[PDB]
Amino acid sequence: MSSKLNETTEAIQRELEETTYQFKVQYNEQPMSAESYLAASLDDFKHQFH
Amino acid sequence: EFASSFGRPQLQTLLKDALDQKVLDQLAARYWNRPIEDLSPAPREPDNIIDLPKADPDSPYWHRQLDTACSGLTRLGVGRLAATVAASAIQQHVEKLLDKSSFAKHPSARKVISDAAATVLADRSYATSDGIEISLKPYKFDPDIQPNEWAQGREHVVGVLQAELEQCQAAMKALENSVGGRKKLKEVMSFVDKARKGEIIVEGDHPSGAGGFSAALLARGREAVFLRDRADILSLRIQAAKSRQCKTLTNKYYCPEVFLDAVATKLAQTAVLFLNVEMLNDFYVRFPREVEAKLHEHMHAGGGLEKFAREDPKVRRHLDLIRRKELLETVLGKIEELHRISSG
Amino acid sequence: IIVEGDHPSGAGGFSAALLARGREAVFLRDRADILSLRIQAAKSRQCKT
Repeated sequence: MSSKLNETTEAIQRELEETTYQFKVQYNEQPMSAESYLAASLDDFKHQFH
Repeated sequence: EFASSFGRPQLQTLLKDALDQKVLDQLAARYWNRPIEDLSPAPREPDNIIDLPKADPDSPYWHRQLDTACSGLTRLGVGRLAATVAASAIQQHVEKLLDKSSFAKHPSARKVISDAAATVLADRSYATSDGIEISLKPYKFDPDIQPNEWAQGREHVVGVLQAELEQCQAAMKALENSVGGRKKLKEVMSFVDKARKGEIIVEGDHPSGAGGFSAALLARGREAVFLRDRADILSLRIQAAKSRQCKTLTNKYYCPEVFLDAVATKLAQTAVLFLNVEMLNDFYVRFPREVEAKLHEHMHAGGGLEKFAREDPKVRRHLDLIRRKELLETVLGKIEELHRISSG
Repeated sequence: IIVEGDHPSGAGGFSAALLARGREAVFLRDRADILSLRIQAAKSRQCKT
């Protein structure tokens, strides 16, 4: 397991470095909670209706 | 003299060129035709470029089309493209200056210099790229074009689109001569065109031979008709780009070409500011010091200073003459010491 | 030249069936040519006797 530790570890880093650059190209890494989305939509619907 | 000559406008043109290559990739992959297959085509048909000038200004389709194009072009590694391109360029202009330099002979030493410039550029590459990405952040969100730049983007777009036009025409001519007689590729174009309309239908039971034409001859003909329809779309988008309606910017979603070129140019230039300060300047300060240290390390650790002299013919003759003169002087000095001994 | 017979359908470069249908065409050509020659040759005066 220890001997496989160095190879497995880098390979996780590889998958992560990829994910991070996909966060960078898609969405420009801007953070997002579901709440931050629902809040923005709800504040738009409340201005529209009133 | 070269560093007083290079400056900033050159990084201007080089970046701006690269970013043109980038605009063509975006404009095709979002707006124009694609490769061709056998089964007859889609209409498409809300996505026909031909009716763009007479399309509703509040079309959701075109709106999303230009917006995703621009967002994409900006959220590209423009920092790394800048850092590398200016890298190849500074490297290039260094390698050429060596060519004209006193260092044309002596390949060891020339390579030491060139690798020295390379290592300094490699060093500054990342911080230049980052800083460029942070400097471009504000134009990533709202790259607002001014009318003056929009005029600039129009004149540039006319040159870049027509050039791409000639490059489509040439790839064509190379397809023709590849396939054989131009008339044959006109025959396989007619088979592809007929299959693209309603005139003839082929079912796909034998994917080895369809019509009298090989499986690759047919692939090559599909690519041929593609090039041609792309050539037709380009010439039209050139005409509509010259059109009176594109004069103003206010119809930006009507003329994506000039828009995207303006964005490319503005980014190109602000990138070019930071890149001129950080990378280039760092290069001009660090490079002489690195040249000195690696030459000093090569010549003294390698003992190749003497070989450095041997490499040039003229100076080698110069140094060769002096040795015999030496050996004869030392001999006459031993003779003198003797004569001294034998007279008092 | 010598050709390969890779694409035997009709309508396209040079098909294997197009090629074959050429082969029979040239034949019907030469057989025609020799036929009308031989018609001339049977109509000559050298064939009268």
